[PDB]
Amino acid sequence: DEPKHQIPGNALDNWAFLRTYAKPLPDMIHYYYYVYLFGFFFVYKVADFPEYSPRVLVMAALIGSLFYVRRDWVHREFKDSP
Amino acid sequence: VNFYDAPNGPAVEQVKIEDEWYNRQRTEFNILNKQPSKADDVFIAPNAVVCGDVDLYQKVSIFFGAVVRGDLNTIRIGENSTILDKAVVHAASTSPTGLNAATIIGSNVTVEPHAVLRSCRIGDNCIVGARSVVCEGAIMHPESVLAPGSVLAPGRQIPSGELWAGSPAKFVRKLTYYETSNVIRESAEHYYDIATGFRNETFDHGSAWRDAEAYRQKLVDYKEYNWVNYREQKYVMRLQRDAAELEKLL
Amino acid sequence: ASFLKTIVWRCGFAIKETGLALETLGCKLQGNYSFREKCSRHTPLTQYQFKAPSVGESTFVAPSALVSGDVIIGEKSSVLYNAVVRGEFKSVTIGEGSTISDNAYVGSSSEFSPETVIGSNVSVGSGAVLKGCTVGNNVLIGNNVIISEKATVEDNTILAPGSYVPEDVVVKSGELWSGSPAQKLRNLDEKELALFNTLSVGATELAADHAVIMKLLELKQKEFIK
Amino acid sequence: YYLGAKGHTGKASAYFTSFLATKSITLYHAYNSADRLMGFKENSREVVKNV
Amino acid sequence: TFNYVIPYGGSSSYTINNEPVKAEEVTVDFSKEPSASSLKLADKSDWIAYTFNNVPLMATVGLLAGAHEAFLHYERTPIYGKRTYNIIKKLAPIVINKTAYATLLGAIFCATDALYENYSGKKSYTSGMVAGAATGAVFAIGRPLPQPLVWPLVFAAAPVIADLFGEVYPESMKSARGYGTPYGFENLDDAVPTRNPIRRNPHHY
Amino acid sequence: GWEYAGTYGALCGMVYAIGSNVISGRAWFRRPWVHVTSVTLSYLGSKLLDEVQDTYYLEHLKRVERKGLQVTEEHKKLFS
Amino acid sequence: SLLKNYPPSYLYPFRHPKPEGVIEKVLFNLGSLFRSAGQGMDELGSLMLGNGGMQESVGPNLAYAPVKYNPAAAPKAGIVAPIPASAQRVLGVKEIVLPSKAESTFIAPNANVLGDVKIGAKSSIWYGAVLRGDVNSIEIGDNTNVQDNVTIHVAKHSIDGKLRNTVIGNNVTIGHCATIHACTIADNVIIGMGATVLDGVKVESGSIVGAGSIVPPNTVIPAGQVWVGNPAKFIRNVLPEENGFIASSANNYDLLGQQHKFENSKVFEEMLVEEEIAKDRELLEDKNLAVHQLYIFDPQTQLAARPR
Ligand SMILES: CCCCCCCCCCCCCCCCCC(=O)OC[C@H](COP(=O)([O-])OCC(O)COP(=O)([O-])OC[C@@H](COC(=O)CCCCCCCCCCCCCCCCC)OC(=O)CCCCCCCCCCCCCCCCC)OC(=O)CCCCCCCCCCCCCCCCC
Ligand SMILES: CCCCCCCCCCCCCCCCCC(=O)OC[C@H](COP(=O)([O-])OCC(O)COP(=O)([O-])OC[C@@H](COC(=O)CCCCCCCCCCCCCCCCC)OC(=O)CCCCCCCCCCCCCCCCC)OC(=O)CCCCCCCCCCCCCCCCC
Ligand SMILES: CCCCCCCCCCCCCCCCCC(=O)OC[C@H](COP(=O)([O-])OCC(O)COP(=O)([O-])OC[C@@H](COC(=O)CCCCCCCCCCCCCCCCC)OC(=O)CCCCCCCCCCCCCCCCC)OC(=O)CCCCCCCCCCCCCCCCC
Ligand SMILES: CCCCCCCCCCCCCCCCCC(=O)O[C@@H](COC(=O)CCCCCCCCCCCCCCC)COP(=O)(O)OCC[N+](C)(C)C
Ligand SMILES: CCCCCCCCCCCCCCCCCCCC(=O)O[C@H](COC(=O)CCCCCCCCCCCCCC)COP(=O)(O)OCCN
Repeated sequence: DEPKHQIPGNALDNWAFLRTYAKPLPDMIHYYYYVYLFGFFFVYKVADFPEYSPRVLVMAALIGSLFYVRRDWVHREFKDSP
Repeated sequence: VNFYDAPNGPAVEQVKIEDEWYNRQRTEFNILNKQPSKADDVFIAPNAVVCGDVDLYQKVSIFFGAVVRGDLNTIRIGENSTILDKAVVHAASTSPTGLNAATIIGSNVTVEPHAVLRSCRIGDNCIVGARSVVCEGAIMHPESVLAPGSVLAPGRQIPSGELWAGSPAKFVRKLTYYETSNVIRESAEHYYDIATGFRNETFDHGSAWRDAEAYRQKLVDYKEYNWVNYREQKYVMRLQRDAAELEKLL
Repeated sequence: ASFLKTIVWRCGFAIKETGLALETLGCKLQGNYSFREKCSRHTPLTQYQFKAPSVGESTFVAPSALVSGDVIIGEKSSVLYNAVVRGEFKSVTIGEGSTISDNAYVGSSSEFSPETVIGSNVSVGSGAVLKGCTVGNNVLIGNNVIISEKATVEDNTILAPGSYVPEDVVVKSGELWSGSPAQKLRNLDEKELALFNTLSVGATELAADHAVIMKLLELKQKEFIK
Repeated sequence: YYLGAKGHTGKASAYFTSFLATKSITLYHAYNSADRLMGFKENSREVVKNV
Repeated sequence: TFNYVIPYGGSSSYTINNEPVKAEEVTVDFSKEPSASSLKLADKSDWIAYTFNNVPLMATVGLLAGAHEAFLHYERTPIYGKRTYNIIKKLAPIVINKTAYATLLGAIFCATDALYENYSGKKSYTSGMVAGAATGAVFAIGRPLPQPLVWPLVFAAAPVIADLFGEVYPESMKSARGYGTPYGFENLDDAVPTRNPIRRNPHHY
Repeated sequence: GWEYAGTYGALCGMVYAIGSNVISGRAWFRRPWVHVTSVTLSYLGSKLLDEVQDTYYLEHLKRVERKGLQVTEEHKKLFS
Repeated sequence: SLLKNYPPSYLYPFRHPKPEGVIEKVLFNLGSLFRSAGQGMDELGSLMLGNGGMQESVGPNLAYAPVKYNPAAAPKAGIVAPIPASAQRVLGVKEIVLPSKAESTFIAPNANVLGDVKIGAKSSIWYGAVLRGDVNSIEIGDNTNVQDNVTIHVAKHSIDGKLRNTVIGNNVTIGHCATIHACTIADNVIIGMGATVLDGVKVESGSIVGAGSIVPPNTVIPAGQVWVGNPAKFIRNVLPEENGFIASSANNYDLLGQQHKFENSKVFEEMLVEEEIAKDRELLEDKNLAVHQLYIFDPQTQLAARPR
């Protein structure tokens, strides 16, 4: 026997939390199609954007990073409900 | 006699042992659908015989006189495991215990000369002594040693970190930390060095084929040598066998 | 020195390897593929680098036997069929009149093995495993006896079949030993004491007959080759 | 020949490869000579040889 | 120096100065000067005008983030099953709230920056740090204990990075050329150019 | 250019032969013919790479002189 | 087969037919020069290599090997055969005893069977087994399996008249690495792996001798008993199902011997052809190859069987 890390939580509760990731998985082409199209149009529009201060650009990048939701997070938490 | 459903086909010409004028034994050869697999650094002695579904991992050494027959079931020899002289490793079709009957040998396992292993699980860093018999379904757990002249009866177990001896093998002493950590691995490394040496002075096609080539050339010069399309003959023999099997009434 | 001998061996081996490769290339150009033959490449007297088995004139070494490394075999000794005598790592010495029987292993190939010494009129049984041990004159070893490293067998002794000799265990003269832990059973009676030389000479006679037959086999092979 | 013998067709591969490479290099040389005649490339030997 | 007796490096006389000498005889520039739109947006005189000019960036970023999340939800909803609830009623709050909160954070940042620069009267690191600190404080109003500290620090650190590598870095290394003679060392005998290298034209995309 | 290119190439041919033997599980001395071939081809290749580098160095010097870089005779000596 | 235009090198990989084109003839002569130069370089290298020169030769076939015939002691199990006349004027032996085996018997090329050995049909002598009948006869019955590295030995009867021949009955299994000296084994007996059976031992039918057990000399193991130990002692009686195991082991090793005999008995040219069969089987595993669109290949021999 060896000293081991204590695992917080009950075994069955943690397994139940992990089982909430087993949901119908959409194929990634649907996201990719829209991202490609809107990205092409976006790159066309960017050349017309006004020149922004570097400070504002960095703050916008920080806000976007904070606001970005990982695709797995929506996967676990999605409910087909109002 | 002739296996007509053999993977490479039936044998067009079969020669009797009386008619052989030289030893034609192959150190690695295929028994029907079962093919032995070997790594680049695996040493098989010229005397040694390896047949059947035997998988040889990297740094496996098969020394002189050892027979590893993988005809009934699968044999796996782990990394840096050495089968020493005249030691037989064989596999049973079924095991008495009811578990898998394959002969699985772990890493850094030294099987000392004339030791017989049949359908046993040998754990990593184990030593089987000289003239030690491990029977079907017997499992040696890792870091265990069987003393020379000892028998593990079918379905028996040797626990880890223990030295076992006797014809009804019994516990003798607990192996020390230094032993299990170093010496068992070191023996396999030493025999790997010996086998590496033997490999380094081995030619790819040693000059023993010249003697048979002399006879073949003499036959060619005297016009008795015959050119046989074995592929076509195999095809024709299989066709004839199928036609006859259709014709038969009983 | 040893380094000079190693360099000489490497140079000669490179030359021989290149010569064999060129011969194989010539065979490939001619369309002959006999070099691909997987036949028994076993040699009864193999050498490891410059260490080669020294062998006597009256000795019989079986074709299936393997005498490997620097093994000195004295006159009127016999290594019988499928017997493995390994002396690469440490040398092995066999005395006059000594017999190594079928399927017997005598070697000094473990890392810490002492040099194996076998005395005169010593018969090793069929199946016995001898590793790094000293055996004295006129000793009868059983069929399946295991003798471990550094163990010593004194003169005029018989080891019963199946006995295992632990290391640093001295088997004393005029005695009979047996058991997985070898222990003295009885003192040898006079008849067994006299029997040793008769056994050795009978083995020598049998070896001479086998040598005649082996020569017959070699002539039959010569007829095919030439 | 060396590559085709690995596929048991040495002679045909040898002739095909010879014809192929010879045709390509001959066209390269002819293009260079035509450029020399057109005056694009150096032509002192050409003008001397054929006035 | 490479010795243990006298100090390493060297010193330059402050009294002695070296006359500037041109890196090349004729200077051709492929770097375009700032546009009037860039100077307009950078102008922080009127804090309301500065805020309203620079918020469209923040609103855009919030709209992309909300669109990403809303599409992740939409992709999951089943077309084959008819749904009792209205999908856009579910999805519109996502995008609208993300965009609004992003715009609010960017507005606090820009307004505090302009107000501090006007009150201080100087362009400094401190304006960006204070605007970021306020924005990160607004980010962590009701959040658990580490976050009241970490978000003001991160949001303040971001303008420091922007100032350090967007303004100080370019201005520190304007003189260094890479061709001809080293900027400090013109006495050394290196090949002197008639014209500077033009590795690319002024861009127009 | 480099004055030690050929020696380097021969040593690197040795590197090829020995490494190829070691990767395949063979000892360094195995397949002796590969050693000679590797050494000779690697030496020739290292030389050829050096002349190629020198030639394009000189082409760049000609181009920059045409463009207006006032290279001196000593600077012209730097490019062989 | 479907096609008859296959290249001759493809049809005869072991030895290409005589060169017919000029280029082929030149290649043949160049190969001859290369062969001679390579042999010369081989000998020069062998000089440096020292005593032995790492020379290699073909080994004799000892699976069917003779022993000197004794006019006093006539052969009992094996047959006696004359030897070639030239060997007669060299060696001087008139006749030599040869082993006697049935056609169904499988003897491994590694195994050494010598002299007075009679082996029955469907019996198998496996790899490394040494069967010496130089002094006295050895008899092995039908469906009897002498496994790997087994040594069977005999001695002379001597003044007492004690029978020192080795008689092994039918359906007998001798385990790997077992040593059997001049003993008698009855039918349907399993000898364990590593077991030593000494002189005078009679093992009755239906018995099992345990692995690594030395049965003492002149000991009778009675029928239907299991004996194990260094001084082999009785432990239990054979269970009724264990008898069916004894028979099943004998039959399974008969099938095993048939397979191994089939593999070993192929000639070289057939073995090399089969190696090429395996190789182009591996190359033809890709089913998107152009040739697969052309033809369907026979599975056992990858020859074009029918067009696709
Ligand atoms: C209707 C269609 C739906 C889409 C709508 C939009 C359609 C597109 C329109 C136009 C698209 C072009 C512009 C969009 C952005 C370009 C990205 C893209 O297209 O790639 C294809 C991408 C899919 O590609 P993929 O290969 O399948 O996914 C790879 C991932 O592994 C995906 O797997 P994952 O999601 O499971 O894993 C995500 C992972 C992936 O990693 C990333 O996201 C990398 C993003 C890093 C920044 C990207 C470079 C930023 C430079 C911006 C340049 C402009 C400003 C210039 C100056 C800025 C200086 C930095 O990141 C994370 O783990 C989560 C954190 C996210 C940011 C991580 C950085 C955190 C820093 C904050 C520190 C604070 C913490 C302190 C406390 C910590 C305590 C210890 O599609 C999109 O994601 C587009 C979604 C649009 C939402 C973006 C929202 C803001 C956009 C602008 C802000 C820029 C910041 C970027 C945020 C994250 C963007 C991914
Ligand atoms: C560094 C900075 C970086 C900057 C840029 C770097 C540059 C980048 C590029 C550089 C790339 C370098 C790295 C790649 C290296 C290339 C790879 C490589 O090493 O070879 C791979 C390749 C791999 O061979 P492998 O591993 O066995 O696999 C092929 C299989 O066999 C497959 O079997 P196969 O069916 O395909 O068989 C075809 C082939 C493959 O077959 C073989 O390879 C089997 C072996 C060939 C026969 C043995 C060669 C006999 C001469 C070898 C000398 C070794 C000396 C050592 C022992 C000393 C003995 C006294 O057969 C051939 O050898 C074709 C060549 C024909 C020549 C055959 C020999 C002619 C007779 C000798 C001519 C002259 C004799 C004078 C003196 C002779 C005694 C010293 O090696 C060869 O194919 C060898 C071809 C040449 C044989 C050596 C001939 C040398 C001439 C004798 C030495 C005289 C002095 C040399 C100067 C004067 C020249 C005349
Ligand atoms: C002309 C007359 C002749 C005179 C002689 C003059 C000839 C000149 C030199 C020729 C000598 C032959 C060169 C050796 C060839 C084979 C070397 C080798 O296989 O390595 C291990 C090999 C022994 O390994 P092994 O037990 O036989 O088993 C290897 C198995 O294949 C795989 O075993 P494993 O699967 O268990 O892998 C376990 C692995 C654990 O896994 C790892 O750690 C992998 C890590 C990735 C690589 C390591 C990254 C760091 C390496 C730093 C370089 C070391 C030098 C540091 C000096 C700073 C240089 C800037 O541990 C190791 O393998 C050993 C760890 C330390 C060795 C790492 C150094 C190897 C660098 C690359 C080797 C060259 C391969 C060329 C390929 C040729 C065509 C195939 O050699 C050694 O005994 C020690 C390495 C000797 C290093 C010399 C190689 C030169 C590299 C320096 C770069 C400088 C540029 C090259 C210029 C060279 C002079 C012109
Ligand atoms: C030394 C100069 C003269 C060399 C003589 C050759 C000149 C003949 C004209 C050129 C023909 C091709 C040259 C041979 C190169 C490779 C040929 C080849 O692959 O060799 C063998 C097999 O491949 C090999 O063995 C590898 C050999 C590699 C090269 C080794 C020879 C090196 C010298 C030859 C080339 C030197 C230059 C040729 C003239 C410029 C071919 O097998 P097969 O197709 O079955 O033909 C043999 C005919 N038959 C079996 C029926 C007898
Ligand atoms: C990679 C650098 C990122 C900084 C990491 C610091 C630790 C992160 C913690 C987050 C805290 C927010 C960031 C604050 C760092 C700035 C240092 C404060 C010093 C300070 O207040 O002076 C200002 C100038 O320093 C400045 O603002 C410019 C100094 C540049 C920061 C230090 C650069 C080296 C630090 C690297 C440490 C190791 C790297 C590992 C992160 C004012 O100046 P003023 O002009 O406004 O005068 C005032 C007239 N009103």
